[PDB]
Amino acid sequence: EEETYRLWKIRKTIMQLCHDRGYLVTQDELDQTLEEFKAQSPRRTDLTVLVAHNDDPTDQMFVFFPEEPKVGIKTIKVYCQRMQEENITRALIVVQQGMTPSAKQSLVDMAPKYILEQFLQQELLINITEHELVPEHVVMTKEEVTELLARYKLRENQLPRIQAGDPVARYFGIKRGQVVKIIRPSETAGRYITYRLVQ
Amino acid sequence: VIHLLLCQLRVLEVGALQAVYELERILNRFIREELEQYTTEIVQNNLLGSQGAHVKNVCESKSKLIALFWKAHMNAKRCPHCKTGRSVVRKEHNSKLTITF
Amino acid sequence: RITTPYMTKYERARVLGTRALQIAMCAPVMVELEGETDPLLIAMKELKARKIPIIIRRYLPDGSYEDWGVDELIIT
DNA sequence: CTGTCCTCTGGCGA
DNA sequence: TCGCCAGAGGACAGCGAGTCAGCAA
RNA sequence: UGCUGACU
Repeated sequence: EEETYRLWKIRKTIMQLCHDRGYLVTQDELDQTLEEFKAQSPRRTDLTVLVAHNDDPTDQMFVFFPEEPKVGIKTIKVYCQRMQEENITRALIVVQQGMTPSAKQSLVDMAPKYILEQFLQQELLINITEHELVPEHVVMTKEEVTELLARYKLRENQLPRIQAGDPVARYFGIKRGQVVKIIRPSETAGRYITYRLVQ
Repeated sequence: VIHLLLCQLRVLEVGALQAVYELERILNRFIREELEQYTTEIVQNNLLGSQGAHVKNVCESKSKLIALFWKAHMNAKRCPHCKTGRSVVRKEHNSKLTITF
Repeated sequence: RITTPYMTKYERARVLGTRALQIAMCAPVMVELEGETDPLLIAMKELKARKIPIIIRRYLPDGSYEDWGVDELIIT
């Protein structure tokens, strides 16, 4: 019954990850304890969640928990079919051992039609975003980046870079070309604000 | 690889830095006509940036691209069009290059 | 119009240097010198009286510039 | 002297 | 059946400033 | 130009 503890931690972390992306999540899911998780729900196909977005109610996300410890191209297709038929665009695949290396470039191959993304199970046992040293990241909107570049007379290159595989760019699901504001809690100035272009 | 790198260089010359990964993904999802349309669209809509291309983060990308090319794609290989075109140049100490039969 | 109103120390140094190199090349002194042979003392005397017709052209990192008057600049 | 960088280098399932 | 994770050694290139002298090739 | 000494 440690499998259940792992399932509960991963589900709580994914609920927090979905709330930080701006999806409609209730307080109970974010404050759900183990005794009630196991009360509700055992399997790995009824842990799949489907969440809606604050705006764009059609824009929803779908979280998978594949059974195969090493997901492959066929496993990816089997529920890319589910997504294509239910009419969703985004997904999130929590894998237990990894993805066979061809799969990673397949997930990338699926054009903005159906954009997927993978997360290891050991990466979700804790919320890195809740570490002391990790600042708060905020994906800037297309109209705030323009005002930033205009205030500092900048170009989008010539800005600090954040890797597209950064453990906190993968969590906040930030695509390439997006600028993220970062609020460092500084011992010197309190709440220093920086900006990083995702690339 | 030849055409991908050609287009990536064409876009780097003007500074466009997202075009690099965009071209690579356009390729993998798919050759010259597929890539040259996007690359010309970039180089046209993003010109006026030949003076704003001599910045760090634009030199690192070109450095990495050309280094990876010279490091991974210039090894002796059986020839594509004629299967027996490995006239193995193999250079001894400087001032010496030896082709075989 | 958006940069600091005061005169940085580097600007004071360069303005004094240039005014002194001008005075030394036989330029008219608008400060009524009183027996001093140093052009740098004369340049300081002029800076204190707010008589220096020079235009500090502050350059921003993208080429854009702002032209300030040495008179319209708070000397600390 | 010590470090990275560099250049290979043959070895099991897809 | 060899591509990429692993795995090996080989090569290069750096090694604080600034002074004064003599002797000799 | 190099090798020997030498100074902080």
